[PDB]
Amino acid sequence: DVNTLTRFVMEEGRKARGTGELTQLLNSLCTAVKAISSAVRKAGIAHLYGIAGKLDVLSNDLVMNMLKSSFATCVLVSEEDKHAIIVEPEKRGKYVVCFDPLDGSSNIDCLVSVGTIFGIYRKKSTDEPSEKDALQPGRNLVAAGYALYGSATMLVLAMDCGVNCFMLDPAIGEFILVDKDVKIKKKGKIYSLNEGYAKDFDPAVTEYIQRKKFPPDNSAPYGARYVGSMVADVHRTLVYGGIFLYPANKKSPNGKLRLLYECNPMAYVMEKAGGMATTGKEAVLDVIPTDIHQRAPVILGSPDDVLEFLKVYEKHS
Amino acid sequence: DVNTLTRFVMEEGRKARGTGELTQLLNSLCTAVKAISSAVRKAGIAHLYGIAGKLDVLSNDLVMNMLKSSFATCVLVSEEDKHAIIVEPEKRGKYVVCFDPLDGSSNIDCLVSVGTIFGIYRKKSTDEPSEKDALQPGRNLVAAGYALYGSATMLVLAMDCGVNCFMLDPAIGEFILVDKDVKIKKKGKIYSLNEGYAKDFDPAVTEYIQRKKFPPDNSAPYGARYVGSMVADVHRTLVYGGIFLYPANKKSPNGKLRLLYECNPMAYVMEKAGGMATTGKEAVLDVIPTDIHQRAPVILGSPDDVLEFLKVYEKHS
Amino acid sequence: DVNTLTRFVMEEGRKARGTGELTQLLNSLCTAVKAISSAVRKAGIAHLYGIAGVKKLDVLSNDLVMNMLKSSFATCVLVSEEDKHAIIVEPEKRGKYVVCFDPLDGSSNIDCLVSVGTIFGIYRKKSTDEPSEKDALQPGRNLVAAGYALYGSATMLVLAMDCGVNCFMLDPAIGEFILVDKDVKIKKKGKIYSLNEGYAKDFDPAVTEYIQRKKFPPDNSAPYGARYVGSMVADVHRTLVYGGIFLYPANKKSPNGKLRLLYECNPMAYVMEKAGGMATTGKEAVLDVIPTDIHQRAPVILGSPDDVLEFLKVYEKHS
Amino acid sequence: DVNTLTRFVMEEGRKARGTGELTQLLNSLCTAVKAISSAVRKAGIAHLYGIAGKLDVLSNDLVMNMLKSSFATCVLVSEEDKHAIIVEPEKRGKYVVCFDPLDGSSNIDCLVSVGTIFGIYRKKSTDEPSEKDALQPGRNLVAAGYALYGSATMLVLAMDCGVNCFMLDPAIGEFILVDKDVKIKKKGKIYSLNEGYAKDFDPAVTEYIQRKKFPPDNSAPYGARYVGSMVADVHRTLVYGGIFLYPANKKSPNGKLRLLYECNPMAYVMEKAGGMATTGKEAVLDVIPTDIHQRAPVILGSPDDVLEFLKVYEKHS
Ligand SMILES: CC(C)Cc1ccc(S(=O)(=O)NC(=O)Nc2ncc(Br)s2)s1
Ligand SMILES: CC(C)Cc1ccc(S(=O)(=O)NC(=O)Nc2ncc(Br)s2)s1
Ligand SMILES: CC(C)Cc1ccc(S(=O)(=O)NC(=O)Nc2ncc(Br)s2)s1
Ligand SMILES: CC(C)Cc1ccc(S(=O)(=O)NC(=O)Nc2ncc(Br)s2)s1
Repeated sequence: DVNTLTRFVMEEGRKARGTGELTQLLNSLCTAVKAISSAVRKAGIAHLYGIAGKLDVLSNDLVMNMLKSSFATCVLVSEEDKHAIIVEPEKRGKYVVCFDPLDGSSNIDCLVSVGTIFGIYRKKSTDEPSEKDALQPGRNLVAAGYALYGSATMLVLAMDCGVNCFMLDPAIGEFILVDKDVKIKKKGKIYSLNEGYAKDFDPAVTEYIQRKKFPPDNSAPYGARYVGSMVADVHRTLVYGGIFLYPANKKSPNGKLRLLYECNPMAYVMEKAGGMATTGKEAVLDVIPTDIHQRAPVILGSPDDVLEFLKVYEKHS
Repeated sequence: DVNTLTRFVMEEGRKARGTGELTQLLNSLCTAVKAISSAVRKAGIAHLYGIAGKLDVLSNDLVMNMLKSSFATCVLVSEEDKHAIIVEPEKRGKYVVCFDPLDGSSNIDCLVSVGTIFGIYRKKSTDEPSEKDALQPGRNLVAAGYALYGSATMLVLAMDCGVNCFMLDPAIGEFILVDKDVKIKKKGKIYSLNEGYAKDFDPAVTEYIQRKKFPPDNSAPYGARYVGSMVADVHRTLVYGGIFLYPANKKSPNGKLRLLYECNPMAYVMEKAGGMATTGKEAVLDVIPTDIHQRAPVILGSPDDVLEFLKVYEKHS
Repeated sequence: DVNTLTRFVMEEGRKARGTGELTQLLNSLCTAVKAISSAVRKAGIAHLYGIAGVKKLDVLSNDLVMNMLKSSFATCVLVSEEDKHAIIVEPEKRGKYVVCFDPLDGSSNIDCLVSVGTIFGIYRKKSTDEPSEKDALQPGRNLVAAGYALYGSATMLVLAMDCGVNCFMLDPAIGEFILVDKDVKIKKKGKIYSLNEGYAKDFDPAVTEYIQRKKFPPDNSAPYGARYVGSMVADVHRTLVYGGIFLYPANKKSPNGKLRLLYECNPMAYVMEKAGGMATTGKEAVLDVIPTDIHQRAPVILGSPDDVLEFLKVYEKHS
Repeated sequence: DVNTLTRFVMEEGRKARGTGELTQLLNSLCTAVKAISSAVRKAGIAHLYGIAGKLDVLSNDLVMNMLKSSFATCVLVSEEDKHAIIVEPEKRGKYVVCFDPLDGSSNIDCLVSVGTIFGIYRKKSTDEPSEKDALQPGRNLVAAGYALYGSATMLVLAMDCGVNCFMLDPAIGEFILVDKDVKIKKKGKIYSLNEGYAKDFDPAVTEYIQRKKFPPDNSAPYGARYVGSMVADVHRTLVYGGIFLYPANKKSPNGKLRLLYECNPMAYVMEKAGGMATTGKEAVLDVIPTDIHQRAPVILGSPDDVLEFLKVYEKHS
């Protein structure tokens, strides 16, 4: 029998005997994603060029407004805003949302894939809502996932019940369930990082890459892929398996990607699909943050691939 | 004034005082591109999953059927067909079209960007149409380009007048002109190739890539990008500058990419934009082919970068 | 703040403390309405004419509505204009609601691109017996929600429940029904009457007089305008938006009318009453007729209350 | 073989050895019609109702701007404009267009069908464009037709070669040919007019309608249909046969519909499909206009029905 995003969430909600507040949140976010998808594919661009005589800003406004108006949220952190946004009292609900409304949009000039990344927490302290409420470790996530605006638009939703993939059918504006309860390959054959920082790599990263190009067990070398847009690179890793790396360099001594709305959501999806995500020193989901725009190094993907890198890391003390 | 692809081609055609066959061909090609785009974005997928109780094949059928019914073609070469297709006599016109209807479609499960690549020639003899009519050197091209089905759908068209970029507005089905007479940066800061196969690199490729990462002076090392879909990587090279390599090695003395409907159309776009495209031994556009599916190595992008690669390449000759 | 159909129905459901079964039903029906809309607007018709080198629209609409309702797990008996007998939902998918619907009303003239629509009425099963066709034989008084989708110049969903009538506009760029008209009410009296005057030779004597009063008013005031699309959902929706009267009455050749009581007359009667209008057969209220056959017919006269009352006065004068 | 509007017009135009100005015109008009359809079906209305925090006017702006920028027109007459619009000198071409950009839009609150009506003339002087260029009789039309925004969107185009019907496929923004060289039924079973104004009827209109309800030859009476949107009522008459009336009476001796951009294009379509269109006294296409906004009565449809009406009309002298 056919299933949609809304219907899947309502049945999981009735199964868990919840109040419906989370369903209202997710229904609002998906409405936002459909408007973002339509703008990213350039519907109406002809009016901007005079047929009748900014995208990361628009995306941020769409997500902010649909979440506020859902009556289900209280604190909102966005890549686009210097401080956390506190929802007004008459619209407050019980959830905290960290999001990147249009990740990769700096290179959208070349029509690279871009995406929306989100992670949802229950507000945990009873204090008055503040920026501190978004500083929970990723272990605390209630739901997280992403929308990828690639050759098609897909919504990946990870919850306690697992990971599920929904394809936007733009003819009816419905997210159709196409892949149920997905799991990542135990081991893949692709590695992904920006090798232009090879001069600054720590010795452990240098060796691990060398093992991928020149395998000691004369097996086939890995192929390399690096789009430069995290949502595209992570989703390929989920669908095909392998490993994705963004380690620290001289320009970025604490790493480059953001912990709250880039690293933690992707780590949650990976673990719910049976994968891994580490900083080298610890699991990403175990890092306790102190600043909402703080950075972290990340190595994630199929479990056999992340484990092999951790052994090389251990060799270099 | 706002401009569309159909309006622009009509103006160039009336300017050159042509008969209109080339305009009919390009109009039919664009109807195919819009139908491919609609299917690539998964319109109507809900009916496939039972709401009421092939993509590379379909792309090929769309381009093939729209070209045959244009009355403007006589020989059609496609990546999908072993032999050249000869249009039935009642529908023959004067142009030869070589095309890849859905390049990158092998990895379409991960929603990577995909594309359609085409190059259009004038039939040169009055003999009866045969496969030989497609064996012209790239220098002979009348028009070439690609459609990128990325975060948005864009059509890039190169002719004698230069390179122009058109954005598909899906709300009305029109290609809107957004970048006129584009030129590539004289020197860039990005190199693009599959470094996972470094074990097999030609020694000149090894040394050249090492100089991008480890500059002998004190300039900044280049960044790395590799989507793995030719249309996406080539379009980024056009927009941002730099270099793209799919070179020859000892295991593949002729490269991997196909000359007729991958290498030549892209070489043509680059040269019309003030860039370069070499095999290492000569310009891609000067190769005279002997087989419709023959392969060729290609190194293309900003001219200062391509010239610097040839200096290292010649050092190892 | 913006509001959508799903968001609006979730709030009324949370407010009334329901289990969610009705919300799943309506959300499933709304998905079916978007797929019908997409097909009615001829998306993909290029493929039927050979661009790369199937079913009738009323069959496909029936298949879409039937399939989404079954898969909602919210229904047990389904009556459709297209099926001779009531459909009894299999046990593993049964819920507590009975739905009577016309999946594509007016579709016989869809060759001229006239407006077409989907009509629906939803009941709660009343007996504890095993579900059967009898469960669909309730009077209109018992309806829980009813409405229609009009596939016109735009696609709109009109939903009537106890809280009133609300109008939602389909935004095809994102596939959402956007709330655009809240708590709608019909004018007390209008300026348009709607019926097929081509069959006047067979008119009841009372229908002849009332129409005569509309064209040639005894107090030489201004005549009414006449409009008749011939598609019930379009004529009834115009009656709601502009006011006036719609007639499909009984005569000597057809003493019971022509329109179907369960899935045409009753749902339109319910919408009208919730918006402050009237709907009669001439002898009794549409919503009070007790049916004996799921495909039985009934005459209908509906619209603005002053207009329907003036008709009843003429009908009674002719005994 | 599949055919589209732009491909069909180019083929007829090359067949006639024309310069391409009319094709550039009709292609530009077809871009405006697709933009009007998109707005009429309410695409993007969510942004109007605040998701991120006029229609007849937009239609006139779309048609005016696409026609001006086509370089194919010099004078434009619109239902929305008091005086003719004169195209500025650098954009002038040789054609005159009379149009109603959104007919029936006064009742768009109830979502009744609406449409666009157009008629195209070659201009008259070689001097300078002026209003007089739009004052030609319907016999002079080069092409005319309408777009119906009903349950689907259809463009009906009549030229010298006949009447052809194109269905807009919104998934690709292309007009598909679906009914070729259409001809009307010789006699129908439906009459169409506003009977609420019967108190004002001409005696012949009264007698003719009486014959439809109470036939003297005891045959079956006709049915009645009246949408109130001329494009919808006229299109039903073409597809099903019958008669459509908006006749003269004492209060409106010249009718209500507009001659230049409502009566003439529909009269042309009817005659090209083998039907008739009269004022009662003469053929609509033979009226010579003196004012761009002058009115005329119209009776059109199947020939046996119009002849039967004229017989009653002639009996009353
Ligand atoms: C954690 C995941 C497996 C999904 C979820 C768990 C809880 C929720 S919820 O708290 O939002 N509850 C509801 O939505 N209840 C409803 N009642 C009627 C309807 Br119709 S849905 S979603
Ligand atoms: C190669 C570039 C300079 C562009 C082109 C050159 C030639 C053509 S063409 O041969 O196709 N000619 C036409 O299209 N003529 C037309 N006449 C009326 C219309 Br309306 S279009 S396009
Ligand atoms: C009074 C009528 C106009 C509206 C209704 C009455 C009953 C229903 S219902 O049975 O469908 N209940 C729910 O849906 N509850 C929900 N819980 C969580 C979510 Br989220 S919605 S709607
Ligand atoms: C009268 C109707 C039956 C159709 C028409 C007749 C003439 C025209 S025309 O003046 O527009 N000529 C062209 O369009 N020529 C072209 N050459 C190349 C291209 Br490609 S189109 S349309």
